[PDB]
Amino acid sequence: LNAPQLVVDDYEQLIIDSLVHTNVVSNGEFTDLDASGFMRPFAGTMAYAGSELLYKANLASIAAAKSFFKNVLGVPEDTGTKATTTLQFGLSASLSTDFIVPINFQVSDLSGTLRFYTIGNLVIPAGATFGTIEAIAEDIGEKYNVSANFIDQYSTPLTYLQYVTNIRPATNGRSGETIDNLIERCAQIIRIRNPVSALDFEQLAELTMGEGSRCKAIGLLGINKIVTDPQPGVVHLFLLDVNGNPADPVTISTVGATLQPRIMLGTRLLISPMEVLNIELELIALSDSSKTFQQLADDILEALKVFFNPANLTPGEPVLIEEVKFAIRSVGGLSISYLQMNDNAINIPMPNQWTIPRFSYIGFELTDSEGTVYRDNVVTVTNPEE
Amino acid sequence: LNAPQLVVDDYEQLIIDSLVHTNVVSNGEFTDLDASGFMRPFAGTMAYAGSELLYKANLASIAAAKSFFKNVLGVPEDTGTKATTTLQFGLSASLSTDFIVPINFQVSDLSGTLRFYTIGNLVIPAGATFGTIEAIAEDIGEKYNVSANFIDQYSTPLTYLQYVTNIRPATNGRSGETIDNLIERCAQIIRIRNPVSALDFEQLAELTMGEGSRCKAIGLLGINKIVTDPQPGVVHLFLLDVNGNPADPVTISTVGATLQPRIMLGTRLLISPMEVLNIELELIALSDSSKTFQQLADDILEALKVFFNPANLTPGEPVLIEEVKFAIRSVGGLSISYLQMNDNAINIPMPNQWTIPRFSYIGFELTDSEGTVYRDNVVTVT
Amino acid sequence: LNAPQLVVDDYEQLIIDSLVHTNVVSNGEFTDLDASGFMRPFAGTMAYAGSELLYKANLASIAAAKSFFKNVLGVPEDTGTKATTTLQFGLSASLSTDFIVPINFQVSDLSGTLRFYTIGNLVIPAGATFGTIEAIAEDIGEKYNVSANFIDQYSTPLTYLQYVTNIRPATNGRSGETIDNLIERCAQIIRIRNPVSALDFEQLAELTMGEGSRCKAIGLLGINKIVTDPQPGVVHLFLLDVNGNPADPVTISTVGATLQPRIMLGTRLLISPMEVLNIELELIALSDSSKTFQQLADDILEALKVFFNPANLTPGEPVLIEEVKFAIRSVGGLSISYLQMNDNAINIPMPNQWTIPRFSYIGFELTDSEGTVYRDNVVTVTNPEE
Amino acid sequence: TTQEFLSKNKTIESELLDLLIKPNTDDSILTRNKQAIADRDLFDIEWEPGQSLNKLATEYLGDSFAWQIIADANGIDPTKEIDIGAGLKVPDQKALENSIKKFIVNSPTGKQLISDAKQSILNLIGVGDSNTEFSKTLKDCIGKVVNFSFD
Amino acid sequence: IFTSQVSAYIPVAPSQGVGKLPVYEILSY
Repeated sequence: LNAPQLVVDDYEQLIIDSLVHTNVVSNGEFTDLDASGFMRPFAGTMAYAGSELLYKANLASIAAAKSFFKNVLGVPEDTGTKATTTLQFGLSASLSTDFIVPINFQVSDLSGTLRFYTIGNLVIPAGATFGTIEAIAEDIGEKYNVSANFIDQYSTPLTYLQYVTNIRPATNGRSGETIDNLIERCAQIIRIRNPVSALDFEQLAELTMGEGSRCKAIGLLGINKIVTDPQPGVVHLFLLDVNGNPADPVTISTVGATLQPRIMLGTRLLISPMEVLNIELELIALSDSSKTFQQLADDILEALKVFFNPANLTPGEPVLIEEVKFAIRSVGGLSISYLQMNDNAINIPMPNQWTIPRFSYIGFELTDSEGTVYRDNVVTVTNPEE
Repeated sequence: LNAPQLVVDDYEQLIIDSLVHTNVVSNGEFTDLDASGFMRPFAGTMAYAGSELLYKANLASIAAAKSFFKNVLGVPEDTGTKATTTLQFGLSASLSTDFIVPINFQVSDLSGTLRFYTIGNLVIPAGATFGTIEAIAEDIGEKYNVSANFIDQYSTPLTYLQYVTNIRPATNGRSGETIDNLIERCAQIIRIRNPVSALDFEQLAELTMGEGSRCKAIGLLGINKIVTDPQPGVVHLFLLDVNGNPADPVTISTVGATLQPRIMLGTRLLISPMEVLNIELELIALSDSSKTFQQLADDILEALKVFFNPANLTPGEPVLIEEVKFAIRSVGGLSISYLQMNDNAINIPMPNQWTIPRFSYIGFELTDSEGTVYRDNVVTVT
Repeated sequence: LNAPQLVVDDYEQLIIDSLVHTNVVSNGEFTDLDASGFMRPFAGTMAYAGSELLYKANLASIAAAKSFFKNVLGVPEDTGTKATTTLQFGLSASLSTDFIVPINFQVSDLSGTLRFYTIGNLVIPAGATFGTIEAIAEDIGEKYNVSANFIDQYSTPLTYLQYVTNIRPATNGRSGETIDNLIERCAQIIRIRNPVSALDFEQLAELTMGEGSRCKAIGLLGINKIVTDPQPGVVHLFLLDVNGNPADPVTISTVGATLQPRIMLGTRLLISPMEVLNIELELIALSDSSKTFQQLADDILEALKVFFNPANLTPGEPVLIEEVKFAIRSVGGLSISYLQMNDNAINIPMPNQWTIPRFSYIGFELTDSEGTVYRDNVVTVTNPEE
Repeated sequence: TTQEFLSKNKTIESELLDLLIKPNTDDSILTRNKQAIADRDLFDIEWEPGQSLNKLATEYLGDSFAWQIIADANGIDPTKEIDIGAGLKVPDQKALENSIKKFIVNSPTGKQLISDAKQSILNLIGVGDSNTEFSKTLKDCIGKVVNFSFD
Repeated sequence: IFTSQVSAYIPVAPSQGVGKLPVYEILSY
């Protein structure tokens, strides 16, 4: 990714340098150095071939590195991930026999543009009416990540079937991962052998529990979770599941079973769910009117959701208000006048080593040059009680 | 609307139609239509002469349009310009009288293909050893555009004439002009517009003092620069020079001589130098160890030089500490913990509406996670 | 266009002159000067080609001028404007579902000769009873400038659609522009650089506000609108919108924003709506019986509607009764005996500089030779304060 | 009521009413000769006593009215004296067809192949209305009864 | 020899609110 350039490979630069050097080697006889003059056809013809060849010549080192990463490591290529959700079907009435919603059953939203298909056969037992199964998006891409209760139509009208819905927001819809994440994944393969110092971190945060999860390893921490009483031979693991919540004990047990043959004999592994600290933001900003207030609002929302993604966060580390301000301003088209984090402008320390931030509320105060103030107090957490 | 076509599309059709008209006039008594007929030679000769006449009419309408362009619009049509250069003739001795080079003195390059002629008479006065005079190419075309000293051969030597050369490279040689270029050049004359707004008034000043200079136009601001006392019909111009300093009186006069004939009636144009406020920076930041301390210092210094460029600054606007912090952190490898502008952590408002900021000092106090402290002081004044 | 004619171009004239000059060239040796005699075949054949060539030779200067007006300053070749109105559709009953009036819905007047089509789809939400949408005339022309509620007949029936009617009198019907109007349009492009004079300002404001609007620029007119108190550096604009009414505040704001980056720095721009003076006409005229009374009345009404077009009127200038009589009589087939404007026979001065006339009512009393008196009355505007 | 407006620097309504003058090189008398015949398809003859453009158009192009092309290929006014020994460029017959350019132009109806060249060659090729289809000639007579104003 | 047969053709060218609702009960919470 940082391969040094072997030679200068640029059409205009090649033309100009060729004219200058032809003046140099002729010992002043060649005085036509105009980059757009009568020698432009000759130099440009030469530079077209020269650039198209040097561009390929500059790829040698990166090609070697990618060949190493692809052949002897055999890392898979990320085409993109289809969003998956959990559908729930409800029947019209209690049947005397088992009912089957067949595999590849197409469902959609009100518009019919987003379409999901069931993963497998769904068997509602006799007498039961309303039950559940997983569905996958028709195509890859982040456009299939939809909120709960958004999919309610099914195209084929089946007998005794009354309604369908999604009880989860569809997630993990992606059109291909980043290069840096792939580089990290490749490097971790190399050093993941005999999980020792903070390697339990990486064996779980993306493996054996799912993508979009978080781990946190603390050495010699007992069940009392007190740092001042260290017990040697103990590793404490803190988990946040693929859904972004503290881990389900089933996932805890799966993690323990996965890591049991990999820990040092005689040592003790402790696993408990992570904790989440709610972040309440208040922003007073000045806009340049290059975007509408709604556009600024949702842009800042997306920027904060990216910033407060558990994949982008490190458990136990303080939330620095300057970093949040930089993340907000990176949207552009605005000037930040004031920011409050949990009723203060100071950095937030985390309650303990295993607490992850999660931002829940953002209050918008956006004035512009004309003088119109925009107020928008939005909640981003799933509260049924606000 | 659409211009009518002047030439006849088909002249043989014209001849046939005129013979059919002969038939119509005579009420079906003239049916002889071949060349052996009586009236065919007359009709054909008339048609050919008329084709010539309509070709001349087409040329005449085109020439009338071009003459309207040349005389009224002010844009002449170019059919080829002969390249011009500045020949210097150097004598081998200091004559006591005038050395007279006659008109049309022929000089040429080594091959002799490109030949230039002096436009006038060169008069080297007594006691002078060299003289200059402009020469024009023998013909139009781009092939007469050569570099300096390439036009030095002359066939008729003169006594006491040591050398003849062209100090300038021959330029302005063109072989013609397409209709698209002429039309666009005509349209450029119509588009011309005097500055009427503050921004347009500033752009002319920027263009007059070249790249790297700034201007601020303020309406109703008197010669005493008192905002509370407006003066009707006054446009005050404040200039920051090409070097970033307030404009000196010479530059003031240079921009005044250019902007004076452009203002319209009832407006008083005043031009004054800009005012500069120095910005002092004290920075404490935490490097994440992804870059060396020296690289971070260089990157932050360059980013802050770009941020405080006169082009990027709006005169009369306060310096926002948050925007400076964003500019610094946009480097990427650091994390700002403390920033102080002029011994404060608040926005600096300008003294007036024409003061531009100019940072003159920065203090780096960078720290890594290991506690290493890199300290440096940079003075950015000229 | 009024360009000088280089040579005489006429068939019969060419024949006659060619015979006379043939007589002249010889010393009277050729005496067959009869323009329709036995030399008519020869002379007519030559004159056919002569005329078909000189007709094109006479077009050189106008062709050059047209090429200049077309190439260097492209000017669209205006063809006309279609009248537009605002239809209202009302349903027969409150529906449980949302009604849709499709795009291009055809409506017409009682006669059935004037037809309008809806601009787009109209969606009346469930429970509503009426919905409005804009409609455009079928063809260009000033005959589509109909009054309010004049368009109510529709052919295609919709379910539960009770009525449709235009709530706005259709306006901006234009059959095209004359050569002098196109000349003015071309010349304004030549000289609008820096809006400085009254004219310059008006032309700019009429642009960006629509076709069929009007502007009046007055210098040194303060907020009190009193002429005797001049305020240097103040330009007051008075606006009549595209509909022929005093300008709506949103149009005022739009024109202000348009003209802000073009006014001299330090100057103050004031914009307010124009005022309308209503003209009531009473005509007593004698008919020559070359047209029916209805045809005469229609022709006179059309001529007066052309005369009192705000495009043909200069705001603040007095209406001259002789000019009105000439415009009426240019219809032809009648002899004017008496004309009253606003209950008098004298010229009508506008109350101030920014008042436009707008003729509202006209009464006809037409007498023929046989003694039939045709009396009629036409009201052209919906209401006095429109 | 009066709304106050003060000189701004640049709005977005200055982009509303923007360009008023558009330099366009569409079909007009000064654009008939935009297209040029390639130099490879020409013949470089010399002017001799007894020569005329009629003779050159007859020998070389087989048609006496083709001289308009030759003059248009040389930029000369025919009635001006072409001196003896002056060079001229005579177009070929068979090589005049490759000076016609072919463009696919778009339309709401559909894409159309269009020939564009200098108008002299367009008239020479379309002489006798052979290239145009009968539908166009029939259409030109759809409007037959021409309205005129009585004066 | 390779032979080609092409079959081609030319297409033709170009209110404030609802009326009545059932009575609701509203409970402040």
